[PDB]
Amino acid sequence: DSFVIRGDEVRQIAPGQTGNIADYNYKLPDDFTGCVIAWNSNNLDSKVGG
Amino acid sequence: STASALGKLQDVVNQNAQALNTLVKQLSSNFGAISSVLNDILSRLDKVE
Repeated sequence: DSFVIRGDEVRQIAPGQTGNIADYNYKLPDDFTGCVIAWNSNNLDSKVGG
Repeated sequence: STASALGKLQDVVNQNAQALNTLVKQLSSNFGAISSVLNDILSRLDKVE
């Protein structure tokens, strides 16, 4: 499952997390098994005009 | 007239009562938790912790 997130909410992607995207957009199971990979894509996923 | 002649039965009853009472009282202990009430520690806290 792949997507893009605002920089600061990166630690909202964890089991039993509370936030804005953690509960309104994507919720992980409490007993999730697997891995999470996060990296920056500023040079492509950002625009000077936004 | 003379009391205290029935020490054995009174002792048995008192022992049972004390054991039950201390078992009940053990609920109020903290055991290293933050509180002895489940509802409050549930409400003030979050899920994974």
